[PDB]
Amino acid sequence: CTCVAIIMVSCVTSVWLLCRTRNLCITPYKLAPNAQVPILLALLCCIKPTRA
Amino acid sequence: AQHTESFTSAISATAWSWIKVLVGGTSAFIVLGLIATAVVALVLFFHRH
Amino acid sequence: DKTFPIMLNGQVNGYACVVGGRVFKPLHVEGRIDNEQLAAIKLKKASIYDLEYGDVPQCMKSDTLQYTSDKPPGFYNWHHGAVQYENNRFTVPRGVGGKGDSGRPILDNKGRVVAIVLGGVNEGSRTALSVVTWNQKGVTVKDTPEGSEPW
Repeated sequence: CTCVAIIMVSCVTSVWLLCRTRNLCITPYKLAPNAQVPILLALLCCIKPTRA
Repeated sequence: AQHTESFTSAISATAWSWIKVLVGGTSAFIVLGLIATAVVALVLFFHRH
Repeated sequence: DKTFPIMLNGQVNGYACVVGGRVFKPLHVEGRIDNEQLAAIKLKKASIYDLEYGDVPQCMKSDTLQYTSDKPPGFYNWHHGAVQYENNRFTVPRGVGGKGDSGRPILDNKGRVVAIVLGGVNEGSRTALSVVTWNQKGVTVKDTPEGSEPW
């Protein structure tokens, strides 16, 4: 029960850390619809690609 | 008979090679077919923008 | 120009334009063509690109010359007005955007077809058109806005 608590307290520090960096990905680029994202950060380093 | 005959007692080394050829090649010929449709789909998304 | 309405049950429901090398017809509409020499054209279904087979002979070839890429955002010769943007279609006013007039081409200032409309009945205050374009080197692109009913 301790072992499944260590994993669970470390899994909730993932979605508060991965999505925190993911929220800092696209909000500089969601405010610029006339700018093109780089393909290094579009697919590899961050998740959401260009949408039309 | 002193022994017990199993299910794979009669299959030789040549007959095992024809089984792997007639299964592995036909499985990869769909996998290549499945991966072919995953290439032009990525290409068509690049052509849209 | 040269465009052919599609005859279905006595009323007009679509326009079949012709480009130099290959004729066109909207897939989402149906009916009969209005030309005797276009009755031998082999009808086929295709993808969302609205692809038809232009097997017309040389007797009526080279009607409307196509336009290349690098389209300027200036004036364009729309049949009921004008379009003044490149990446998106211009916000055409109300009145235009009724029903049953798909496949109408968009002309250039040099008399060249650059696009074929497909849909966009009504979006509200303005109207966006789901139209086909050529992106960078001549590759055919189908472009659609959000919530575009076919028209």
